[PDB]
Amino acid sequence: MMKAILQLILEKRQEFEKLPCFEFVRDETISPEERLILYPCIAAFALNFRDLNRYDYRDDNSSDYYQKIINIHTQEDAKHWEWFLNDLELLGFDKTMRFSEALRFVWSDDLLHTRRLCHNIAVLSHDLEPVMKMVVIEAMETAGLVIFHALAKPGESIAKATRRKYLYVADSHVEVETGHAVGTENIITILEQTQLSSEQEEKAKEIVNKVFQWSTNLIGEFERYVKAHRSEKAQPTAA
Amino acid sequence: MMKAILQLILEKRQEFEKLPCFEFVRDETISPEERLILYPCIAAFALNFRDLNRYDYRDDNSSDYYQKIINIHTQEDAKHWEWFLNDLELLGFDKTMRFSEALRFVWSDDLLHTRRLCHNIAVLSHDLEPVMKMVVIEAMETAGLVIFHALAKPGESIAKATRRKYLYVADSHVEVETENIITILEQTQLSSEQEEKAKEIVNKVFQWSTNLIGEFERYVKAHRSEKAQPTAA
Ligand SMILES: N[C@@H](Cc1c[nH]c2c(Br)cc(Br)cc12)C(=O)O
Ligand SMILES: N[C@@H](Cc1c[nH]c2c(Br)cc(Br)cc12)C(=O)O
Ligand SMILES: [Fe+3]
Ligand SMILES: [Fe+3]
Ligand SMILES: [Fe+3]
Repeated sequence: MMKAILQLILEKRQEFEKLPCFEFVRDETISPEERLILYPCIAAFALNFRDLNRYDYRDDNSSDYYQKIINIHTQEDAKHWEWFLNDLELLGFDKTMRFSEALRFVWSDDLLHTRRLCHNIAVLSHDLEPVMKMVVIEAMETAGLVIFHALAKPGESIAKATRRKYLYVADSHVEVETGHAVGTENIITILEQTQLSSEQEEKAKEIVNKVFQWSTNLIGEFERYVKAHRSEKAQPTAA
Repeated sequence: MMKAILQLILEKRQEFEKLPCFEFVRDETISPEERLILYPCIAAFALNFRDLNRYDYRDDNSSDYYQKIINIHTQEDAKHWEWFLNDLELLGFDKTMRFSEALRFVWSDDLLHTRRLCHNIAVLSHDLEPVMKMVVIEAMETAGLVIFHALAKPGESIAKATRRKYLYVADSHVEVETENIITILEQTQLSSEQEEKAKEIVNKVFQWSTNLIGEFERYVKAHRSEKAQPTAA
């Protein structure tokens, strides 16, 4: 039942939206610089997410049409890592450090789940047919939209106050994620018309469970990082 | 029993040993500082190799005996990333930079195969039985031993000249690499399907290692002046 899979995604989304980290990020009584304290944590993810789209999801030598739809989808998501680096500099988090200090930060044990999220997604997606890969992408995009709907609230506050163009923790990022390329069909529209077998349904349920459990593990690391570095607020500069 | 697989590993090793990068690293007529120009490239691998042993290979919740032998083997290999960071500082490569520059370096397109080698190994090993995981580990350890037999030649030269204790590009690292996995493979009978999969494993591991070494060669050519800068005691 693909109707049950897409509703399972909504059920997982509704539970995921209630995590304490998002209540903190959406709280406008706290300065947006303190709500974006978790921003450096995304460095263990953002470029690994670029590689996930470049090299794991994508298969340019494929003739299958559903794979080509996945390929078109990766072309958009593989651009967002430069947006992350754009806002990293604007937030005053692109700090100078020793090369090994940058390595120890990315591979910190406190960012374990953040760093291996795309890795675990790639392992889960490797032996899947294209329509089952779409379930992974749809669940992953659903969790990501919950995150960036929240992060865009302090990001757009800093962007208007400092008069700087933010690209990652911004509404334009959310709107691009919500939409899709002109001329291509929606992955969700393809899923709504797809009939799954009993074996596919069991694998699809496992996919949704794992994607949101791993996203929840990541968000837990964001919370603990904010608690452990509560003074390391963002330091943007006005234009 | 599995003699063809262990011989295939030996054939791939002998072919792998002849790559031009290793001839460059073993040439003592070139200063060891110039032969270790490729050392920063390992930043895209060494810590990913730590995670590979910690989280992909290792399975502490397993009762299988072959998996426990893998778990013990990962406890040694998961320590070597700190050795890499040690020799990184000694060689004068632990330089100061912006956070994004370090990110752009690791995820450089010129280090693609270096960066995703452990990732591709993990993807290959995930659905394998423990004895088949051992085939992956054995081929990977054989290629790594060819790498560090070579790098230890200029590394020990700098270690002797500067009287500093190197840990990664050093003989002590090679000696640790050299309950055995190899003994289990010799006593294991594979099915026809298992043997065919083991051939695929060996081909992929050494092909991916060859791509990594190819990136090391192009990096040395592109940064021929950025020789190591170690200091004497
Ligand atoms: N829109 C995100 C993609 C994304 C998708 N899912 C995500 C999760 Br779960 C956590 C984080 Br942090 C990021 C994502 C990006 O462009 O990097
Ligand atoms: N002895 C290496 C492990 C290793 C095993 N295989 C390797 C290959 Br192929 C390339 C490189 Br660079 C390193 C390895 C280490 O501890 O980092
Ligand atoms: Fe995005
Ligand atoms: Fe090692
Ligand atoms: Fe080893």
